[PDB]
Amino acid sequence: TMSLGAENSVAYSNNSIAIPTNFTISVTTEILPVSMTKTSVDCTMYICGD
Amino acid sequence: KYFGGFNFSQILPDPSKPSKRSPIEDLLFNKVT
Ligand SMILES: *[C@@H]1O[C@H](CO)[C@@H](O)[C@H](O)[C@H]1NC(C)=O
Ligand SMILES: *[C@@H]1O[C@H](CO)[C@@H](O)[C@H](O)[C@H]1NC(C)=O
Ligand SMILES: *[C@@H]1O[C@H](CO)[C@@H](O)[C@H](O)[C@H]1NC(C)=O
Repeated sequence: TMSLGAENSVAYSNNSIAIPTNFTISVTTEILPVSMTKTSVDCTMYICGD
Repeated sequence: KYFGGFNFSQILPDPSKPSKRSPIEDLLFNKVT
């Protein structure tokens, strides 16, 4: 059975808060298609050539 | 489950039922077939 990730139970109370004390710069990558291969088909040479 | 006064019982999953789904999810799954 595939796992859905880790299991973390964050503590919730009416008086406690979590403040971050440091930070990090994350350079992620995202790939996105823009164009494709333009294809021109010849009708006669494909249906019956020569 | 005391979040200041907001009652999320209708959206939180119910562990008593065998299918751990919210009370709204039960109606959402019992009306679309
Ligand atoms: C936080 O909520 C719990 C549950 O109602 C309560 O027992 C406790 O006294 C509350 N604490 C504060 C700081 O209000
Ligand atoms: C913050 O993290 C960096 C490593 O990413 C560390 O060199 C630096 O000492 C940390 N600073 C603090 C505020 O703890
Ligand atoms: C949450 O709402 C349900 C339905 O109205 C109710 O039975 C339940 O007592 C409520 N719980 C709280 C924490 O008030």
